[PDB]
Amino acid sequence: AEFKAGSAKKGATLFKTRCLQCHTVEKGGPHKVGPNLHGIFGRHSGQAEGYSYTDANIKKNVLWDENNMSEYLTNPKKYIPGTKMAFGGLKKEKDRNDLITYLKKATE
Ligand code: HEC
Repeated sequence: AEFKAGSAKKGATLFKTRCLQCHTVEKGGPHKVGPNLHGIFGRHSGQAEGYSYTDANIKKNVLWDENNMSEYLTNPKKYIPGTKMAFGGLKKEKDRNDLITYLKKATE
């Protein structure tokens, strides 16, 4: 919850190895198990058009920014209990800073 800009090149590799299994970043991109993440920053949770969220994700109603995204990705089910995101998180703050630096641009 204290994000500092990092390495987008590392962040992209992190996205492929840790996220791309369940997510896409491009505009008009397909949903997988998880939603497409285009426009995720500056948007309240649960609002990927065409995806069906849990009540936990919708009720959380979090306005995604770099800080709360970092806290979320540390341990998703702690931040949003009841969510179906079967993913334990990124514990290393440096990974989260890199990943989020990539996401902010990749979903822009
Ligand atoms: C499955 C194997 C997943 C992996 C690996 C990651 N994510 Fe995920 N994510 C997944 C699901 C099924 C969902 C929906 C959860 C629900 O309650 O409906 C999500 C959700 C997110 C969100 C929230 C989207 C929104 O509120 O609009 C974000 C921001 C997100 N996921 C990001 C994310 C990142 C950055 C990941 C790796 C670094 C990642 N997810 C992995 C399924 C899976």
